[PDB]
This record gives sequence, C-alpha cells and structure tokens, in this order.
Amino acid sequence: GVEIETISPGDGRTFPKKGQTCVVHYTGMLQNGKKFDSSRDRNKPFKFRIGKQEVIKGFEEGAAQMSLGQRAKLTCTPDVAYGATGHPGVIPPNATLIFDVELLNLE
Repeated sequence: GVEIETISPGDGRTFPKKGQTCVVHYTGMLQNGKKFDSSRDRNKPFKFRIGKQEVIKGFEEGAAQMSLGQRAKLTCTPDVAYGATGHPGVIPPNATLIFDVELLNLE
C-alpha cells in the first residue's frame, strides 16, 4: 500500500516511465521514530532508473505515481520493504516507513 500526500506544486503530467533514470530528493523517516536516511546530507540526489527493482517496492510504486516538481509524502507498508526481515542495525522488523520525496528528475 502506497499512500500519496503531495505538497502541491509541480506539473502533474511528466510521469516517470520505463527506461527513465530519475532524480529524487528523498528523506527517510521512521513512524514514531527519528530519521534514518537523507539525500539532503550527502547532497548527491541519487540518480536511479525505473524497472529494475533497485529500490524497495513501496518506493518503486510511489516513484511512478508522481510528476516533475511534485513533493509527495510516502507511507510504506512493512510487507513491501523490510517488515519480515528488517535491515540489520538500521531497520527493525515490522516497521512502517515514511518518506519525504521530491521528484526533480531527468528523462
């Protein structure tokens, strides 16, 4: 389950498609918890493509459901990313993820 809560401005039409490498100012947030990841710190805004299952499933579907300039707010279910396993030391098992995602991309 991907929940989209968009801070309004953007264009609403440049949708990410297959074979397109897109650029995201992501920011990780734990529900009832602190941050765990941020592209704002490293300031290299994570050039990644679409259709290769590089990222987790909750962030993969939320990437295609945005457009250029938009600033959404993801709510990733545990079963699509880490809720059974848990990323070791960083993500506990059964964790619901929150992301600040802005799509300022290319292609």
